[PDB]
Amino acid sequence: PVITVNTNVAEKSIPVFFQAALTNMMTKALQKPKEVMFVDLRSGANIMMGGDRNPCVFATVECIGRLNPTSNLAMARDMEDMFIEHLNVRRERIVIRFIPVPALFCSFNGALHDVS
Amino acid sequence: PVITVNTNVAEKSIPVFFQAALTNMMTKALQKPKEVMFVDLRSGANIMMGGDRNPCVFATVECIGRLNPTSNLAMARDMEDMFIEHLNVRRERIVIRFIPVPALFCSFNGALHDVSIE
Amino acid sequence: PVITVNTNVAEKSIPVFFQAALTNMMTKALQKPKEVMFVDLRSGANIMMGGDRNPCVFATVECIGRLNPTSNLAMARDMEDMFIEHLNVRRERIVIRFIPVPALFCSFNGALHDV
Repeated sequence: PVITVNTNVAEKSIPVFFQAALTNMMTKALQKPKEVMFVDLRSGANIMMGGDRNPCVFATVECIGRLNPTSNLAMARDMEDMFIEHLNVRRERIVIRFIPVPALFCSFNGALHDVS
Repeated sequence: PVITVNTNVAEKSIPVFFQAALTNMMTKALQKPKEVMFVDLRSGANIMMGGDRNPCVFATVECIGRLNPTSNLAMARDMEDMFIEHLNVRRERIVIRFIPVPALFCSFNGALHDVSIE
Repeated sequence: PVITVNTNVAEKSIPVFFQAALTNMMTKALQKPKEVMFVDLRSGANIMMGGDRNPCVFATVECIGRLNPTSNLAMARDMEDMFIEHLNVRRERIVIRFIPVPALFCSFNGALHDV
């Protein structure tokens, strides 16, 4: 999976373990091996929300399988809680998009993904 | 909604009100609350087009509802006009992708979206 | 089409011809006009994989048409080979997502695309 965090929160404000913690949380949530879990953190990004530069997050979760409205809401709340705790962003400044990826439209290590 | 602008035009060349202007223009175009409009500007990006480094833009518009061929063309032309004016990019150096987002695949403020509100 | 390369490999480590070479290779592979081929290289990105900061790539290929399991695998292997050779990333640290784009959901030069 790929977890992308777009935030105007400065890198210096973010705990050094943030990506590791998000990796672990999303490995558990998505039941996906850590080996193929990416966290792409865009901190100090030039991202504004509502026309203002108060702290905000737009995050994406790209995953083969695992995404559905029930799991999405549970994971969104858990991700929001991590962003609130670690990035000091208000819940009403967080938006998360869940992006289903087809197995045969994603390569890893010289092959597509083999899912029955 | 999320407007993402990937451009090789340098930040110093871009009007300071570009993201505000794009926010306002796309809030009106998409008829979405301004408060949930993001504009993510990647200026001075290492993006080449056609194998050359003349000014270019690849932009994306992520939105729950609102995107359809008619609205996409109208918004593309309006975005191109703003990119031409603000970034001094030629219309033939602009590509925009419109990305429909499912209501139940997008959270805001501790909840997913309501299809009927969106 | 848009080829987006997200890598923690530093810009200074990447051959000056890399984006040009990838442009040419993917113009041929996708049979799309070179004029509308973007390569958006995000080098020195803060992207970690497997909880560690060994060299990695997450790349995307956004294309109207052309993407299917057969073409995806062939292009993936060719892109992996370029990443291995030029970015010194191991094949087991490369993931590529192929993203089909609808013709009427993408503009170029004041018009949507032919469908």
